Amino acid sequence: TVTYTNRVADARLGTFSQLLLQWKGSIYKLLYSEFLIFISLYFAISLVYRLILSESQRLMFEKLALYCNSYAELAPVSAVLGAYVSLVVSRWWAQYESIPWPDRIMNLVSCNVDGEDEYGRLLRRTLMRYSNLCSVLILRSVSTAVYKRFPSMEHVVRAGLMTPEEHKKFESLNSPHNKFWIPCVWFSNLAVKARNEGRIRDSVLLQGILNELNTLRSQCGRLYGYDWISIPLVYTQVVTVAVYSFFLACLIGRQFLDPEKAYPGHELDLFVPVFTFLQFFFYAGWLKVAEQLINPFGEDDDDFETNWLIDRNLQVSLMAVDEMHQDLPILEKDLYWNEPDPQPPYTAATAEYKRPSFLGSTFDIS
Amino acid sequence: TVTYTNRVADARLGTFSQLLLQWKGSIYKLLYSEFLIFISLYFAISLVYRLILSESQRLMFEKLALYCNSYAELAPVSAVLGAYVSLVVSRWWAQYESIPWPDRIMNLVSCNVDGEDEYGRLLRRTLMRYSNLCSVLILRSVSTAVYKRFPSMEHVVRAGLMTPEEHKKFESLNSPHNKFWIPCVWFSNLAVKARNEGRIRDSVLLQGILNELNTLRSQCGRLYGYDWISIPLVYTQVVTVAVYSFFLACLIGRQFLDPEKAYPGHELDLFVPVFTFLQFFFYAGWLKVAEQLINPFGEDDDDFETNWLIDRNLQVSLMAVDEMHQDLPILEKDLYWNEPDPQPPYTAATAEYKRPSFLGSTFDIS
Amino acid sequence: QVQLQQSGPELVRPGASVKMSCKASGYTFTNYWMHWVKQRPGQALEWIGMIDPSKSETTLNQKFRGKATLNVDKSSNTAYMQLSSLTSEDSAVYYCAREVYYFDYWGQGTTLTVSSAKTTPPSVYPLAPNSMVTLGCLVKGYFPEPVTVTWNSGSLSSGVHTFPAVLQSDLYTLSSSVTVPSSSWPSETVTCNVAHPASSTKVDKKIVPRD
Amino acid sequence: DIQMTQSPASLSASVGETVTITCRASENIYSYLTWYQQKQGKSPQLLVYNAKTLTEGVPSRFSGSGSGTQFSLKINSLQPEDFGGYFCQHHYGTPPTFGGGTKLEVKRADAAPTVSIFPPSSEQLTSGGASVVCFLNNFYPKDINVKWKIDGSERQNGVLNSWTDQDSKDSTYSMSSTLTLTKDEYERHNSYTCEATHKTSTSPIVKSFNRN
Ligand SMILES: [Ca+2]
Ligand SMILES: [Ca+2]
Ligand SMILES: [Ca+2]
Ligand SMILES: [Cl-]
Ligand SMILES: [Cl-]
Ligand SMILES: [Cl-]
Ligand SMILES: [Cl-]
Ligand SMILES: [Cl-]
Ligand SMILES: [Cl-]
Ligand SMILES: [K+]
Ligand SMILES: [K+]
Repeated sequence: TVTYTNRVADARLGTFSQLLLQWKGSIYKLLYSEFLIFISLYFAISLVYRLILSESQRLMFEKLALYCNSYAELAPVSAVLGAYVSLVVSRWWAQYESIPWPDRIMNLVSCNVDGEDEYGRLLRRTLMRYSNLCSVLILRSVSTAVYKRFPSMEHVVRAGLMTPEEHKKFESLNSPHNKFWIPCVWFSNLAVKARNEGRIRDSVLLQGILNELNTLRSQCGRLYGYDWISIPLVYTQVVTVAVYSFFLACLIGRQFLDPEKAYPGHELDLFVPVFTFLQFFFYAGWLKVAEQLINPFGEDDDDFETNWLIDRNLQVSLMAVDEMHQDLPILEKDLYWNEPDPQPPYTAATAEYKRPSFLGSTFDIS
Repeated sequence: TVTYTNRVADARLGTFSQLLLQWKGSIYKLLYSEFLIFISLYFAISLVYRLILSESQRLMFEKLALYCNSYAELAPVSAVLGAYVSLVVSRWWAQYESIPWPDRIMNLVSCNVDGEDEYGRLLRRTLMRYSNLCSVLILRSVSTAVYKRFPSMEHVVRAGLMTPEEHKKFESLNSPHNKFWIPCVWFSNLAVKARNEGRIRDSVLLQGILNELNTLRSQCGRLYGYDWISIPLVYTQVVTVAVYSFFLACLIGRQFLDPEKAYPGHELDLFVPVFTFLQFFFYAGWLKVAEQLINPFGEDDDDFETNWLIDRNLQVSLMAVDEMHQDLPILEKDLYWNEPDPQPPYTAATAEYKRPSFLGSTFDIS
Repeated sequence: QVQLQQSGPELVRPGASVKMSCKASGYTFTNYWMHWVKQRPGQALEWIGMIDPSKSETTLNQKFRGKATLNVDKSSNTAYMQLSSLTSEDSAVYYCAREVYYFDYWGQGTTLTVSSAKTTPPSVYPLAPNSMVTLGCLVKGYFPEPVTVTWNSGSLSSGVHTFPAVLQSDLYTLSSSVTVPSSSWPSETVTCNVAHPASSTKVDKKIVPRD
Repeated sequence: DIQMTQSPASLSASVGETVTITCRASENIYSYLTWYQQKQGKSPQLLVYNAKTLTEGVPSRFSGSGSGTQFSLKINSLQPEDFGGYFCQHHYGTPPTFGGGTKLEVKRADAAPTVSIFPPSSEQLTSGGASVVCFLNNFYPKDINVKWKIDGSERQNGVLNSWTDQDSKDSTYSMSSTLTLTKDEYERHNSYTCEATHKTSTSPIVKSFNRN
């Protein structure tokens, strides 16, 4: 979604440094408001101490700052943050791999639903649409980016993802629960009806198509599960309390105390707590990692591009089962027909990558 | 169960702060009693020191508090807690994915058990009910929320999940072990009988239905396993001893000592140990994460909604194999019949999400 | 059936603020984004902004940033728009439309007028002088819009031209002509009837031939 | 912002004809364009959406086409209802800007203005003001020019004009000019003439009245 994969292809001098100059989906964009509030609260307190407090009050503030500073301990925050962010990152990738792709069903329906006639075409196209509908229905239930594009079931129809008859049949089936599973049932029924009409040869081929459907259903179920079963609220609150406890301590503890009083650890007054602000970016940015990926179907810069996926799948799906049904290129002899050990060429820039075969660690390289 | 998924969809200013104001399934609700006992014991000790102890006794208490305080070290608590809570969270999600869903069998039974006559209807409905019964039986064995709804096998019958004849057959089979596996055997026998009566064409389609059944059986087994094999008691005791050792140290060590005596580290008397209480919420709340998820089938706010699942599955199951058997909508040409590269519309709010196709990192974006 | 019923026409003084409504019915309120369009004579339709009924998320037009405010009432299924620091240019027709990849249902409209003129009753003056003689009525110095002009309490309809009112020194003025056969006049008594609901004024002035 | 340029500003045709309105996008808007029909005073109505698809009520005689930056509405076999306002709107992003509009008027045969000048009413003269009205009903085309002359001298200060919409019965236009004076200045002069210039003739159709 914010892909920088090609920039970090090689481990060169500025592979990671270069990324510090990027704004989209960056730490700066996510921390902006929070940082300013921290900056303000800090320098506000700083001025109250330097310009308002009396000599006697300053001594209390200095004793208060030493107290707060002794409780700004990152080690317990690092523990709970690391674990929590790891859990979030784990679910984040699991949810991505749970985004259903038509390609596996697409391959079967395109080759195993017979007929080069309008009905065979309508049959294959309708089968794929029942799959894509099973997906769009669940995606608009879990993704705010998708829902804002399909806020009502009418949007789904007008967008060409569901026919008005299907919508009528949809409404006809009385159920109080999410009907995303409906198209998945129609598919199995339509696949069976297609087999009875002689459009699907064996039952082996029919069950094979039904299996890939069930897999797609399991994908939609995983998406529903992650949307329904949030990370337990108490856990989320714990990590925010821990993080905020630290920044609360820093707000006062990290104040630059009187250099003259010569407090151990506070010999220099720089006015601006460089390393404390650098610690803020670290931990507040680390918390923002979880903050952003805890729901990867939202509208964040790094949240999944679910609407593009819907578009890509629609186009490719129908194209593979319609224009490509039993439609192949001209079979030719391959360029290596009489060559048992082909030696495909290399460009000038890639010849260093033509390597001898790795036979195994045990063999002597001679 | 306590779903806040939509609140945390985007990483905005108060994405996580807002959650600190929620009570249901919160850290406050789970820590309430414990926190009060801690608060009390602390201020009780505090008053004994300030108002009761003699000048000589106060000197011993101050020496005792310095001793206790040197042993309130979270680093070992963070270590064992993080690992233990990680284990609990792991089992927590594994148990959720082990809750059986009818949808995969539902799809096969609905399309592959032939007959639009009362027997075909009774056959399909009875097959699904054998699945839902295999589940309800195991759920009421592992979930206290479900058991309190089906405390006796009579409740199961009166609720319409098992017929009185089935209950008779159930009792007729003499076995000292949990019979949750019985309906799963009936299903396989009824599915075979259905095939012999000609209601199931091939054995390929029959084995396909038998496989999804076996899968559901493995799900019920996983639920039984997690209920039977608790996290080893010794491990659970270790983490509570470690946590309690810390709070025991804090009770005395974190007391505000005499400022006049000028003990290094105790220069300021605030009466209320703000950061120690913030540490209590952190660690006691962190332990409550494990405390709540160690048995996700209980009656906690964040424990799974097993009774709703049973209701939803019952409704959807029967509906898909009865009202939807070979019942499809009117096949129409799709809105993109003559459009090879469809461009589904976008709402005003979602047009920014219409992106160009991602071809790969290696390709030049031009 | 989908129906968007907006509030009635409004009249405010420059600098004040106004808040018009739009009550939707016949469809799930929260599943369709509500838009607001400004319609001024001679200019093109201006998009003010939109609102997401569910979460009350507003998205305004940069051109209306400080002038317009949007919010809804999910309970009453009505949407609202507030215009502040009203000037003479904020006078126009305001619509509310439903979006479904398009604006398929609009409201009747809310006409907003901004002027510092108080309600004034219309002064009806008769206009009297070859086969068909032309007569007319002159409605001057009234405010605010509109006024209903009929001849013989509506019975004489055909052959009438009521011209659009104009603004003359913060007061409206309009004309109304009627042509009848010279045989029917002054033979048949002819009298125009001017209705001014804003002041509850109902005047009838029979056009007597010149003396 | 995306700029919607609509043309022609107004098209004139008669029943049975086939017209074509054109909207052009500042930048690629794919098939995200809608066509609305709005009759003076009423709220607009959806005709075509998604550039080609007709809505519910729309009759087969309406059809849309185009994609990218060039779109067009085509109304073949016109009807009496099809006369009025027509505008477009893009639906690719925010803000969804609208088109300039197109006034579809009826075309007929040219016609001369029936000028009728009226002197100030006695009820008005006693009120302290004097207004000389001059009507110019049922003509064509919409173009017209009215001039006032108080005692031969040209009069331009104090005149207020008002035109009407093309009549839905005879397809002709109308306007009314009103010269307003003070009761003092009105009785210091004799003749109040109302000269009208049109394309129906070379000589201005003048109608006056004298204070004598
Ligand atoms: Ca690399
Ligand atoms: Ca997110
Ligand atoms: Ca529990
Ligand atoms: Cl530390
Ligand atoms: Cl599933
Ligand atoms: Cl610092
Ligand atoms: Cl430690
Ligand atoms: Cl098993
Ligand atoms: Cl403390
Ligand atoms: K580097
Ligand atoms: K925050």
